[PDB]
This record gives sequence, structure tokens and C-alpha cells, in this order.
Amino acid sequence: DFTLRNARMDDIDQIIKINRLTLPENYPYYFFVEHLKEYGLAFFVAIVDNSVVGYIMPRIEWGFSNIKQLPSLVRKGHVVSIAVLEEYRRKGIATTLLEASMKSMKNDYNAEEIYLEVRVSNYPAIALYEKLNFKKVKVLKGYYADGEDAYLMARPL
Ligand SMILES: CC(=O)SCCNC(=O)CCNC(=O)[C@H](O)C(C)(C)COP(=O)(O)OP(=O)(O)OC[C@H]1O[C@@H](n2cnc3c(N)ncnc32)[C@H](O)[C@@H]1OP(=O)(O)O
Ligand SMILES: [Zn+2]
Ligand SMILES: [Zn+2]
Repeated sequence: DFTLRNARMDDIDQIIKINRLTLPENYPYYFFVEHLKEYGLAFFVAIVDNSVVGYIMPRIEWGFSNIKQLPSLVRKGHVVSIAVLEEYRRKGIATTLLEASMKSMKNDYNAEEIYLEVRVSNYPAIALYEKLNFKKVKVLKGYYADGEDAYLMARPL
């Protein structure tokens, strides 16, 4: 099994190892800390055997909606990053991480929608998001450094 808690400063070292193990977008350490500091209530880690094996890093933004047809300002949550170590996958960890963060985005930060980008070939992540009722909003052409497209995916909270 596993447990969930809010991320702390001393988790950063492990969050970074997980990020570099699982994703090509390898942010600097200060990028993680700023999100921990500013939006920490929605920033969660998954713990197995006393170690972090998964994380979700949020940002709460103010600006134009990804959902509403006409240009309108909203508080929107942004899943900047989420990852789970390979050996602990398919156990419901990312689902739980996402759910906890979405709840905090709504209850702590009063966000009314949540969004993210994901590589079009990332079927496990896309499946994960769609299972949580995210919808593909549009294709972002050449979004990634290597030129791969992303799906912008979003939903109300
Ligand atoms: C904004 C984001 O950062 S975009 C990038 C996301 N992060 C990454 O891609 C990093 C590498 N990949 C991973 O860490 C993981 O595969 C994650 C984060 C996508 C999923 O973590 P998991 O804990 O394994 O997801 P979880 O166990 O909650 O599974 C939820 C559902 O997603 C789907 N899913 C997860 N993995 C797969 C897979 N390999 N194949 C098909 N569907 C999958 C399933 O529908 C699953 O439910 P089910 O198997 O019971 O039917
Ligand atoms: Zn993003
Ligand atoms: Zn709270």
C-alpha cells in the first residue's frame, strides 16, 4: 500500500531524482521550491517504505480560462508535473495524488478549473487524466523541445 502527505522541503532531493528518472523536462531545484512555497497545500507526495515514490506539483494561476468559450478570467489550477517511480505504478498512486491536489486547488485556493499539457504519445498519463474526467481541449503543435505535440487537457473543479 502507500500513504499520502503534503510535500516538505526535505522531500525535494527525492522529488528531483524521481523527476529526472521519469521525465525529460528537468526543472531546476528552485523551480520546485517556489511551487512548494507558494502552492504547497496542493503539492503532495506518495510514501512507500518511508521514502517518496511519487509526487504532484501544482501551480494556481489567475487568468484566461481553457474551458469557457468566451474570454473570461478565472482562478485555474495547473498540474505542472506528476510522476511515480516505475516499480510503484498501476497501484492508484497518481490517481490519489491528483485527487488530493484537485481537492486542495478547490478548497484551499478556490480554483474553478484545472489544466495540464501531456505528450500525445503518453497513453498512460492520458488514460489517467481521462479517468479523472479531464478532456482534450486542443492539440498544442510542437509544444515540447523535441517537437512532439501535446494535448492541452482540462476540466472544471
Ligand atoms: C502534467 C503531467 O506532468 S504530464 C507527464 C506525466 N508524468 C509522466 O508521464 C512520468 C512517467 N509516468 C508515470 O509516472 C505514471 O505512468 C503515471 C503518473 C502516468 C501514472 O501513475 P500511476 O500511479 O501508475 O497511475 P494510476 O495507478 O493511478 O492509474 C490510473 C489509471 O491510469 C491508467 N494507466 C496508468 N498506467 C497505464 C498504462 N501503463 N497503460 C494504460 N493505462 C494506464 C489506467 O487506466 C489506470 O487505471 P486502471 O489500470 O485501474 O484501469
Ligand atoms: Zn503545464
Ligand atoms: Zn486545505
